[PDB]
This record gives sequence, C-alpha cells and structure tokens, in this order.
Amino acid sequence: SYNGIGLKSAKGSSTSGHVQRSLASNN
Amino acid sequence: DEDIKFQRENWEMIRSHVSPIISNLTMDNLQESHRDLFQVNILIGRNIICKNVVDFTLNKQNGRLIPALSALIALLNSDIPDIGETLAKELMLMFVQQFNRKDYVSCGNILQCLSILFLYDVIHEIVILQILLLLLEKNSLRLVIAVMKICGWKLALVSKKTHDMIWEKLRYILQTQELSSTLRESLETLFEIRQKDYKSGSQGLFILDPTSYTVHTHSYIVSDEDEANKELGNFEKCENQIYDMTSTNDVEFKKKIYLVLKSSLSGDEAAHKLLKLKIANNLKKSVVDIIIKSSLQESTFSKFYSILSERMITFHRSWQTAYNETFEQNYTQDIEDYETDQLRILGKFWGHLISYEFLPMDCLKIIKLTEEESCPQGRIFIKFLFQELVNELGLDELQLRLNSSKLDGMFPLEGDAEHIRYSINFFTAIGLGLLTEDMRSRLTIIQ
Amino acid sequence: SASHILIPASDLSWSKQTDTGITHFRAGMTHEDEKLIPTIFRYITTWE
Repeated sequence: SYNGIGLKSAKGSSTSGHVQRSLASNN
Repeated sequence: DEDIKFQRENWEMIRSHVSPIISNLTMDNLQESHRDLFQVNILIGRNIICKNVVDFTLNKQNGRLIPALSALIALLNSDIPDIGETLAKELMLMFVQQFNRKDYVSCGNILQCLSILFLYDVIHEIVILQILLLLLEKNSLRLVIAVMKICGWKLALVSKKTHDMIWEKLRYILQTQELSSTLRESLETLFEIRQKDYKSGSQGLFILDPTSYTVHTHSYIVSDEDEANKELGNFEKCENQIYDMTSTNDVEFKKKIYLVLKSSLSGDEAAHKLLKLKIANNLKKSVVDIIIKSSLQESTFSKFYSILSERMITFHRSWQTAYNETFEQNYTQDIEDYETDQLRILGKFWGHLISYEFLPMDCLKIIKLTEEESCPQGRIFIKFLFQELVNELGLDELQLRLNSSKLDGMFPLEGDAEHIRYSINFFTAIGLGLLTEDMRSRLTIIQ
Repeated sequence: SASHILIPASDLSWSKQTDTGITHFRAGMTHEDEKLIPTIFRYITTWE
C-alpha cells in the first residue's frame, strides 16, 4: 500500500510506478 | 508323544512370536511388524493374535499405541477378514462387560480402539452409534466424548443425519439440564471442537489405500450375542538412465545470476534481485561462487560485491553459512589457481566482511602460517587480507580482536620456535609488526 | 542502457529529514517479456 513511498502518479514518470519492498533492508 | 510335543512348541513359539511383535508395534514399524507377523501362521494362532491385541490394548500402559494397533488390524482385516471378524466381536463384549462392570478406565480403552477401527473402515458406523445410544441413555459422558472426538469426523461424513440427531439430544443435555461441573466443561469443549471442525481428531496411520484394504466393513451390532470364542486360544491337537557428463542446467542458472549481477546499479539492488529469486538451499553455496568469480572479472575490488554480500548474510542464516563454507573453500582449495591480481581483490573482499563482523574472527582460525601448510600465493592472500583489517579497524582495534580470537594459526605460542621465527618474519614483511610484540618475548625465553 | 534499473524509492516525507536508506525499489523500465539489460555502471570501474 501507498505508505509514503512510490509516485504521485505514473503518467509523467515514463515508468510503470511498480514499487516492491527491498528484501535486502531488514535489520 | 512327539507329535503332541512338536505341536505344543509350535503353538508356544507362535504365541511367543506374536507377543513381542505386538509389544514392538509402533508407527514407521507397522509394515515390518506386519511382514514378520504374516510369516507366522496367523490362521492357526487366530485367537492368539486376537488376544495379544486385546491385552496390549487393555493394559492402560497403551491407549497411546491404540492407533498403531488398529492400523495393524486393518492390514489383517484386508489380508484375512476372519481375523478382524473375530477381533471385532471380543471388543464388543469387552465393552459390554466393563460397561456393566462400570470399569470406566477399561471402557475408554476399548472405545478408543473401536473408534480408530471405524476410522480404518474395519467396522460399520452402525456398531459405533448403538454404543453411543447406550452411553447417552445413562450419563456416561466421560466415555462418550472421547468417542465422538475421534470418530465424529468420519461419522458425520458417513451418517450425518443420525449423527446430527445425536448432537441435538447431546445439546439438550447442557442447556436445559443441570450437570456436574467437571464433566460439564468437557461436554462444551466438544461443542467448541464442533465449530473448529474436528481437525484434532483426524490424524493417524492410514497405511492402506481405500482399495488396498479389502472392504470387509463388518456389520456387527452390540446387541448381538457374539460367540465369545476364547476357546481357540487354548492349546489343542491338530490331526489336520542417461549419464549427465554435462551441466547445462547449472550453466543456464550460472548465466541468470550473472545477468542479475550486471543489470543492477547498486549493491542493494542486486541483493534484492537475488533474494527475489528464492534460490534453493543446495544452490546458495554456488551463488556465492558466481559472485566471487564475477568479482574477479572486475579486475579491481568493488564495494558493490561487499554490500551485496552483507545483505545476503543478514537476510537468512543459510547465506551466512554459505559464505563461511566458501571462505574455507577459497583458502584451502582455490588459492593455487588464482593470480596475484585476483588475490588482492579477494583479500580486500574477505578483509571487508571480517572487519565488519559479517564473518566472525573464528573463521580466521582455519588459516595456518607454517612453512609446510602454507602457499606462496596463500601468503599473498593473507597480506591483502590484513591490510583491509588495518585500514578499516585501525592498528589498536585489530589488536583487540586478534587477542579475543585465541587462534593458533597466525599466532604460535606453545612452542615450535621455527614457526615463531617464521611468523615474525612474515608479519614484519607485511608492514604490520606491532602485533608481534607477544612473540618476541616468547622467542627469547626459548633461546 | 542505464535505465533498466530498480530506482530506490524511500519515503519522501521522511527522506528530506534523514537518510532513510534504500527501503523500497521503484521499477525503472517496463517490458512484456522480461529482459535484464545490463548497464554500463557495472562496466566502468569507479574513481575510488
């Protein structure tokens, strides 16, 4: 969910806006 | 007479065979127990094999072993229906005797046996229910709950309509009638399991397929005088591939990890992309080897492969053992092939993980500094390892970790002065000689 | 290519305050059949 991360929109970004959590950052 | 003599020890040994088999019957031994039981003449020892099941059940040491016991009976009932046919009889009368005796301990012993046998399709749902009608005709409620907890799963599958009627009379017990307290809490627990759906009365030794058990569902009712055939347990007198020389599965995997490793910008991106793949535990030693070899194609050390390796180790402990297994596999085996341009990449790579405690100092105990169990390229790897320990930690902090390491490979203290003369001569050649102050005191005492 | 790369996205409200670290990744360039196109930052040895 949009927990403060990601984009305002994917319209002008030229990306998809797909956010996935970094499995590397845990501790 | 020798024929009576021969038949009596034959009767004895069969009796002395069945009894230790039943006393050694347990789960994951059921098939080996049944195999050996089959070779003894079960049919001649028909009541002997029955009574050894009944008494091992009744004894009240068992009860726990009841589902192991009932599973053997279904094997027997599949193989010879008459064995289960007779054995289902005795258990009915043993219930009827002890119900009339009011032996509550022995009743529940039999009822757990009759429950599981219904779970293993040995006996019909009819013979179960009528017992339930008798018990619910009195109070008898401690007995009847242990029945329905184990058998009501299968029973509501088979005979839902009459079973639901059993609950409705049972439900009338709690709400509209007064009940003794300790009995009453057990009764409502059954109601609780009923919503919970019986998922803790439905586990056991279903060894036999539903078409491998020959479906001798014995339709015997606990109102039938059952012929109580104790007599056959007495003694009597019978006048009667393409070999895989190539590893193309590994190469396509070795390419995929390399393509992950080059498509990333940062080490945190490549780490997440390797953790996204969910690599199986047999390959996670090999993925570290692809990382280390791709770190040597770089021709210079990079902080990319460090922070890649740091996020591997802190993710799961199986990656941390994979770097510990590779650090031994690199030093003891792979040093002989590596050039001196590749050894300065590795010593700065392993020097970085050790200085930030991703690998412990106890992994350095494997490395031994002798004339014999040392490589000329291995001394080059130790040199570039300790330099990254000096530059990161400092010369005082590295002195503290090596004192806590209590290792003998770098630090000989117990004797062997040719090795103390060796290790002082090697460490001062590196450029770090402040740590050799312990050895020179040990050396001059030997002189 | 330099843009078939997961872009680090981390909590812009609190990223102005402190250095959060890389907590999440935004997708960089999208394509139907997944290809991991390499980027030259892995091929150029850094200045340090």
